[PDB]
Amino acid sequence: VGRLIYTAGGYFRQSLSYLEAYNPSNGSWLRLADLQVPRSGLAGCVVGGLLYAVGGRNNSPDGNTDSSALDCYNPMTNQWSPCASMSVPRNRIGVGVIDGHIYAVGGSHGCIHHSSVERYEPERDEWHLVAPMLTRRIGVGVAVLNRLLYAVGGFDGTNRLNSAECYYPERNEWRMITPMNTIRSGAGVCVLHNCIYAAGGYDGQDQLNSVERYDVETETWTFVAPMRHHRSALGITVHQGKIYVLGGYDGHTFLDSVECYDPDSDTWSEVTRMTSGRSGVGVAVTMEPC
Amino acid sequence: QNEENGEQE
Repeated sequence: VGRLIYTAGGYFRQSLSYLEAYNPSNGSWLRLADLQVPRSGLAGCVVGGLLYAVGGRNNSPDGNTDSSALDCYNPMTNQWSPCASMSVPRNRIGVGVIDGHIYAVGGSHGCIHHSSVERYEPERDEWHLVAPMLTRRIGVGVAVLNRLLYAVGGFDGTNRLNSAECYYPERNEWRMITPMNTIRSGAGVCVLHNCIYAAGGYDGQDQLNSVERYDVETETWTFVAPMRHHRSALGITVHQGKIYVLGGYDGHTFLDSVECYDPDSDTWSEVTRMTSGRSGVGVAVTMEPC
Repeated sequence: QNEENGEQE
């Protein structure tokens, strides 16, 4: 399923309930049905044509509540429906999809940083815990390549991380991979062709514009062209062989900037602006609604 | 302010 880039939730002054969809074919944004509960630091993904908003925190005028929610959006009806909740709240979560199943990775609850990981079965509306990561990680980037799930960077409560690890589902087992060249928490992580990209993030001192990619075959990370804007807590997704990065915080502004990376030319371009600047959104790609 | 996501604190 692939036609619109959906952005759900986020933060500007407080957590947001926005669901908006961008159409790269015509440059158009649609406002869709609001999330039932505002959240930022959530992740998005799509399975069987449904959009899922996972985890996050409602950082609101009347409190901060970490979310264990899994909510499902149907583009055919333009409606949100609650799905089964995770075992635990997970703010600044990372999510990946392997073979129709959603993996929820790390994230925080209050002062605790999770190494736990759980897997959702859409057909059964059920979550189950799997092997935890080797490291506690929040603000972790996650991507899936060749039916293996990668957890990249993050913050363990004490240090931001350049480390990454890979989960082999048939062995329910995590293994370290080559660390990134840069410490990144809150980076955008995604897969394009045979490569895992990690774009932006925060290294403990600055929001980053640098972008590196891991070749699973060579087990090395190599920098590619940097983004035009430094940004952390950005949203990221892939559409038609190009990476799109959405919003984020640059140490000064909550960005409305959307940039697109073309791997053929190794260039980033500005493609559009979100309707308002914001960080911590969940992003995914699926069919247009009605 | 959280320097990773810009949120208050």
